[PDB]
Amino acid sequence: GSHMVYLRYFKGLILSDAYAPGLKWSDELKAYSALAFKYRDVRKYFLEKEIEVEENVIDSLPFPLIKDKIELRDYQAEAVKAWLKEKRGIIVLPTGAGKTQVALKIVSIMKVATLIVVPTIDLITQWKERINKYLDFDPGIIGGGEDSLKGITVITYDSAYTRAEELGNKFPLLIFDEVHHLPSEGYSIMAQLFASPYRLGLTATPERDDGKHELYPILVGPIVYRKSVEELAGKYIAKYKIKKLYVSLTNEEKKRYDGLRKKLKDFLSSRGLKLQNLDDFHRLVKLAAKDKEAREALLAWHESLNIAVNSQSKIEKLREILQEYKNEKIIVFTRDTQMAYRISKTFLIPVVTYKTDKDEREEILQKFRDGEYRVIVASTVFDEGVDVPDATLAIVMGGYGTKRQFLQRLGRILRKKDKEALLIEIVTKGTADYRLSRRRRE
Amino acid sequence: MLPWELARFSIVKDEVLPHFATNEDLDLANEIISLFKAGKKLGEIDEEIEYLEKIYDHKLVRAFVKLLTRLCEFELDSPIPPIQIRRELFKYGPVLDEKEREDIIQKVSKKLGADIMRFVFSDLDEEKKIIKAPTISAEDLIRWYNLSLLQTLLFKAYKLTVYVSSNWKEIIRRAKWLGLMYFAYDKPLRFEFLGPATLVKLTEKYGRNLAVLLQFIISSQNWKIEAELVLGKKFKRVYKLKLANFKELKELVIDEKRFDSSVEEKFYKDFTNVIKGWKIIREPEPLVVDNRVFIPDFLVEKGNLKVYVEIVGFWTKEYIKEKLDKLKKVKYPILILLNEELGKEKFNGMNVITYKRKIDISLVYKWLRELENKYLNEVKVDYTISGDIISLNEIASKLSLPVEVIRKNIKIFPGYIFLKNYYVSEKFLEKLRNENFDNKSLKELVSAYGDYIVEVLEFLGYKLKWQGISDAIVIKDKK
Ligand SMILES: [Cl-]
Ligand SMILES: [Cl-]
Ligand SMILES: [Cl-]
Repeated sequence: GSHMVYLRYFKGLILSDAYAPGLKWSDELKAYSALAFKYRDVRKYFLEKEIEVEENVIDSLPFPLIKDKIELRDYQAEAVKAWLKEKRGIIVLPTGAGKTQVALKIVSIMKVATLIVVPTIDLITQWKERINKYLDFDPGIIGGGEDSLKGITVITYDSAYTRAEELGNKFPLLIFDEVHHLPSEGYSIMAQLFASPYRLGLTATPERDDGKHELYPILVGPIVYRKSVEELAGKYIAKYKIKKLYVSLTNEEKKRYDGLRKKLKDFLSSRGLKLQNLDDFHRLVKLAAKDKEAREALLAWHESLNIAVNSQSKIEKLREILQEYKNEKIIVFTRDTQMAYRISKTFLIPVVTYKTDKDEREEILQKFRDGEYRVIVASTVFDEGVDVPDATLAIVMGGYGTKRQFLQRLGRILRKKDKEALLIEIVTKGTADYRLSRRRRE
Repeated sequence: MLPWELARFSIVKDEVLPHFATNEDLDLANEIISLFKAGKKLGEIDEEIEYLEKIYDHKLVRAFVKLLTRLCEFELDSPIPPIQIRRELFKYGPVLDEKEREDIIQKVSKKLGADIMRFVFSDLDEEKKIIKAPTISAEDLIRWYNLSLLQTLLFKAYKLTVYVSSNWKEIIRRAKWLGLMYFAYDKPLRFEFLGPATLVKLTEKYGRNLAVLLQFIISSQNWKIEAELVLGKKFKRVYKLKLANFKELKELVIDEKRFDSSVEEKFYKDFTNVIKGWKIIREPEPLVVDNRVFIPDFLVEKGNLKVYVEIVGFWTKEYIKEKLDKLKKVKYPILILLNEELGKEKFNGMNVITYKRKIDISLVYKWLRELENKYLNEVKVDYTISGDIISLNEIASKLSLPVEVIRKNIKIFPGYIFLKNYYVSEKFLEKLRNENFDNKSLKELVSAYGDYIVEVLEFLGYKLKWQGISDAIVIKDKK
């Protein structure tokens, strides 16, 4: 009768007949209301005052059948039990320490529908795989071109914010991988729009130069367990080994390589030879507009570096390393795409380009993960291909240079695994080594 | 088919000035043409032309490459689907030495029965190979660019006006063949074809059609066209693309000149046999109302009644609506036949008969016979040669019909003028003016001539008394 107060969810907000700490009446909404995230504390309020409610807030998705294939370490098990006392807050570990396992173990404990929100696409791939291995369940995906909504779902921060009202009341547990992005002015609202009571945050860099990480208690909760890299410094792979091998040009290459290089040395010096300065490089470009021999000059310079970057020795060096490391799956990275076909045609191993059918790419990737293929080539130049599968070793051949952003992603994508990673990078000792090795860039 | 991302042009005031290629771009055109020689991968053509991507405009370089590629002939597809070649071939994982490699190639080459290596990537455009080099001149490459670029800007056109004087007949029915949407006008004798901006779903096929009709216009002695391009996202604004009798335009597409339609010729035929009550003219003379030509397909005639018919090619809600409202000043009924396409439920009209694949003469009649069943108001043809004058009651008397049915159906005869309640031959009346009676009264003199007062009233008549017989103050006068 008149001893029942309404408490309902509506498009990212919480609605109620009666006041509660945090609510504010709205003539527009015709109820006391605030953003959805205040659901948890208002429910406990009404319950503490012994007030009977007709609660309609969480319309959960069904928590699926899983098998917990996770056996945590000591500090990992301390991490789960630290979160469990309040079921809210930020766990803090360095890369590789198993932030994912900590979360997916909590998933197995809570046994409630869970949404896991990640900043980038490379991270959707990692999370999808680890939920299959560690929980024996293929999670739904909202992002990366994929739209499936399941009892466990991986989603980007952007799709989360785009769909917040749609999904605000559907997952009781809410995981924020890479949580330091959350206090940003936009995702602040995204966090508040979910009604989820149980919310987990994961980060290696909890602190924020903006100082905006002070929003953690109102968005996810406080830090509940932290260990610095020095604080434990064990039982996990602490880095990825870099090896930068250099191989000399072919006998036939070196010949044409220098001849064209000497044709430039004579002409470029004939009229205004200034090098390594960008302004001088366009000087040659502007000259080559009208001069027939000046364009040929720039042609030979490209032809020289081409003979370097695509040196058939770099391929020959790959046969050595692939022969000499056959313990586990190897992934070859090449900026160039036509040069990737050479590696495929020579060694009879599958190739993946940016213009590869998603159907094909699925075969070549799922059989790789399964372990039908041992060694695979890829060319992520134009359509930036996220480092989809984890492995033990990866060879990068980009001679003219690797984006340290790209280079570091390969580290973190390898870093999270429990076994030490080895990263080879084959630079030719010609024009590439002479011009790239001048600046260290560490 | 040339990408927008490769369209290069400039804007001054309200005109879009296209950056056409000139003979300053011949050294460029040559060096690219030189690279398409037989036995070369076009995937490695992309590596070669990098240095030219810096020295000149990258939009002009790539646009040439796409055009030359389109005219090359390549090794045709593999007898085995390249996906299955790779699925079967790559099964042996990493193979290092060439002799084991030589073994495995032989092994699957026998298992599938074809040269694996030559076809393994045949489906990937990077690993193509030119068998027949292109035969385009460096100079005809430049004209063919300037037409590909021209057709590219037009593909984003609000409308397209084609100013024509002599070629009036041909380009129209070719457009009618192509199935375009347009309005014709008579002040400069223009045709304002709707640009592919109007369509949405099949625009790529519509724009290809309009692209076809353009080509026929450029191959002429003199021509003038103006297109309206709508540009701007936050601040939209219409610009003009004016071009008249331009030189650098050579086409390398062969339209095959099919010169007939499957629905159109099937329309003129299917009606001749299954509807014989009507006698249809093939191509009615172009009607012109409010300085605008409204070319109908054909006119059909059930005796006196004559209606115009037009079967349209492409449809859209706003187009038919705007047309029938524009043809609402046609003073004659119309029927419009539309191809079944994206637009749905467009046949819910008085003139809308939406065909599917060919002309169905059956469905035309159900409306053609409905328009005469609806005209079931008895109008009986009659002739009158005046003895002295023809009376409406007399015309009723002779016919043994009641006066009313004649009164409703009154007809106009070239012989006579119709003063109310009578007729009068125009020769009899023209002489009766020379009689020239100034004024009279009492209606006694009317009996001598014996006709109605209506005749007297038309020329110079006035009366201030409603009663006629034994009626005071009856008088007519000039003043
Ligand atoms: Cl109130
Ligand atoms: Cl502060
Ligand atoms: Cl520099």
